[PDB]
Amino acid sequence: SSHTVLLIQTSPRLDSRTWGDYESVTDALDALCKMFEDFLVTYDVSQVYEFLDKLSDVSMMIFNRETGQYIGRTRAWIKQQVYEMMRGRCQHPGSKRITLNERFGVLEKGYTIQA
Amino acid sequence: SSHTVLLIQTSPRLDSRTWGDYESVTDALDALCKMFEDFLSVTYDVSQVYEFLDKLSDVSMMIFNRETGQYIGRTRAWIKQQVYEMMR
Repeated sequence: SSHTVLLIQTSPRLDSRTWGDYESVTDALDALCKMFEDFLVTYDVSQVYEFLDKLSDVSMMIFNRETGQYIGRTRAWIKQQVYEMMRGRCQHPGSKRITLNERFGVLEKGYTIQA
Repeated sequence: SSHTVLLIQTSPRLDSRTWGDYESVTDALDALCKMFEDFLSVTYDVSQVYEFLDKLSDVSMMIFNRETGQYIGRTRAWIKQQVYEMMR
């Protein structure tokens, strides 16, 4: 499981920027699927891609244990992961927290925090 | 220059989590003092910026590293050290 930071901007207003973090990539992707359902029963593939395209911004920082650093991933990659997670539920045509500050500080000392 | 993400949480509410990104660490630190100056609206000493950063529920930077093509997480303590050097 790779600690993941999710960067989102819902509207073109800069103050709609928010972030969350997750113990795994799968959890961060799941959170996006839940955001998509909240913005709506049944949905087709195009709705998921266009929900993700309509976000003014969406990207992830994914922890890489071998370097102790974070790989950046942007919308094109996220859309393919989210589609794969959502593919079985889409219609188609035819038919108590850790702060980032503390976590980065433990990391600077040579340690990872592991769920 | 290193692309920089500034991540903040201003209150204990998870909905106070916000971010900005910048083409340089300089731009990100500049952006952070401007946040503090607006709360201040006067001069201030380093202690005052330090206290401002302490009262944030979370503050960090993620800074692009060209050797790895990956981002390094920087702590609030790291940020205060750079603020200090911006003021010596």
